[PDB]
Amino acid sequence: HWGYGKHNGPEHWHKDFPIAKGERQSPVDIDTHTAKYDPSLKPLSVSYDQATSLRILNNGHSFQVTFDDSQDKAVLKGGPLDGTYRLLQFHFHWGSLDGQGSEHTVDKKKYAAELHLVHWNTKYGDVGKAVQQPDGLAVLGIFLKVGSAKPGLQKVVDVLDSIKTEGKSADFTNFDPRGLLPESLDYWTYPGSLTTPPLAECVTWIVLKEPISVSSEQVLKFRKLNFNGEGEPEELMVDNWRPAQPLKNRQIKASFK
Ligand SMILES: NS(=O)(=O)c1ccc(NS(=O)(=O)CCNC(=O)Nc2ccc(F)cc2)cc1
Ligand SMILES: [Zn+2]
Repeated sequence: HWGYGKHNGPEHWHKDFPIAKGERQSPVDIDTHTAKYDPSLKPLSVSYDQATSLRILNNGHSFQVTFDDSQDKAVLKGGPLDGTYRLLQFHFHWGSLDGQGSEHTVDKKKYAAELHLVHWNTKYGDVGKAVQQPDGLAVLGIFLKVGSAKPGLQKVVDVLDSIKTEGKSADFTNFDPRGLLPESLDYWTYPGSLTTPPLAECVTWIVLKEPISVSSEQVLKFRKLNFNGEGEPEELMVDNWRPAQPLKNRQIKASFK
C-alpha cells in the first residue's frame, strides 16, 4: 500500500484517501508572522507522571512506543483542549539528512525530525471512535534539531536494533515520556488531520515552539531502521515525512506573544 517512495508517497495518497485534498490537512507551515497570539489559550497540562509504556514497534512507516490508555494515566489537557485526552503512542518522522525530516515547518524551516505524542479524547470512549470526530485527537508535536544528546531519548535509541524491520516489536516498559519534552511548553495550535493514511481530519494540533536537541549519533540510529520486513530488500527508513499542506480557511494561534 502507501508509503514514502516515488510510486507510493504523499502525492499518491489521495487516490485511496481522497481526504488528502481536504479542508484541514496536516502538516502545515507555521508562518510566525501570521500566527496570532491568543490570550484566551490556557497553559498546556502535560500529566505524564503515571504513564505506562507497553511495547516498541516498527510498523513499516515509523517506529512507535505504545501506552496503556485503559485509564487516565498519561493525559494531556488544557491549552486549546476541552476535556481530557489520553496518551496512546508516540512515534517520529525524520529525514535522510539533518536539513529535512520534520512534517511541520516554521517559516519554511525544516527540522531534522519531529516527535508526535498522540492522545485521544476520552469522551469518545476509544480511539477508533475518536478518529471519527473533529475533536477526537490531540497530537503534541515537538521538533528535533541535531546538537547535544537528549538523555531521555537514549533508551529508545538503544533498542532500535531489535526492531529493525517491519512487524518487529519489543517490550518497552517503564519508559518515561517526560524525558522527551523541552523546557518550554509555549505552543502553536490549529485544527488539522492525521499526517498518515487515513489522513482523518480529527486532530487538534499542538506544536511546541522550543525544539529538543538530539545528537547526531541518536538520529543516525533512526536512519538505520528499515521500511521493509525481514528477508526482503533493504530500504532504509528515512524521509518518512509528509510535506506541508495548504492552510486554506484556518488560523494558527500562538500561546505566546
Ligand atoms: N502522524 S500523526 O498525525 O501524528 C498520526 C497519529 C496517529 C495515526 N494513526 S492511529 O492508528 O494511531 C489513529 C488512531 N488509532 C486508531 O484509530 N486505531 C483504531 C482502533 C479501532 C478501530 F476500529 C479503528 C482504528 C496516524 C498519524
Ligand atoms: Zn506523526
